[PDB]
Amino acid sequence: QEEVYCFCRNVSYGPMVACDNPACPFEWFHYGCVGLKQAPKGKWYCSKDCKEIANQRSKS
Ligand SMILES: [Zn+2]
Ligand SMILES: [Zn+2]
Repeated sequence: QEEVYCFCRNVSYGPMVACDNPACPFEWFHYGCVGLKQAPKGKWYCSKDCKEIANQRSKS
């Protein structure tokens, strides 16, 4: 695909992942955008926040 996902103003070059979090302002982020490889544990949180934001919600 050729668009623009992560807040890095770019799109899916190859290794990608969606904000596997209920909140997460978006559902598509690049590894160059964030920080990881092959999306650790299979599921990765769109951003260091996309993870924390999920912790702030759902069961406290
Ligand atoms: Zn997110
Ligand atoms: Zn980004």
